[PDB]
Amino acid sequence: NGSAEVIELFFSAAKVGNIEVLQEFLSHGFPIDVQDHSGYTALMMASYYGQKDAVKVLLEQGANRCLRDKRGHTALMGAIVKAEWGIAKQLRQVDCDANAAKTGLLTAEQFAIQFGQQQRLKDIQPS
Repeated sequence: NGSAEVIELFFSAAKVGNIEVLQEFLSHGFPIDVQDHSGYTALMMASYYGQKDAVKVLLEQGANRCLRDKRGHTALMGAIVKAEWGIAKQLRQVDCDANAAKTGLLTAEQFAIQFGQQQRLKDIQPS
């Protein structure tokens, strides 16, 4: 259990692309999938702000890209809604809605429909 305040230290470094602080936090065992008050994860933050290189390292260090904030949103969805389609392509290589039918959980195609970006998400969907 980490307090509300280092979470934002962690999340600030991701928001700014401070990749060196990210790995520093992790290398001393800071939980990479930690979620603040709003259910946000560091990876969500980095995708929102378009910081590619913090997405690459965050995933390489094992960030679970299928966690959901308290509105049911994923890092993939944040990329969609900020038009960050390079990060979107990376995050969509792992399908967070494979078991949707069972879970009933909000899917990234449905979210894309709500915003008109459905064709693009399709285009970056894996083969």
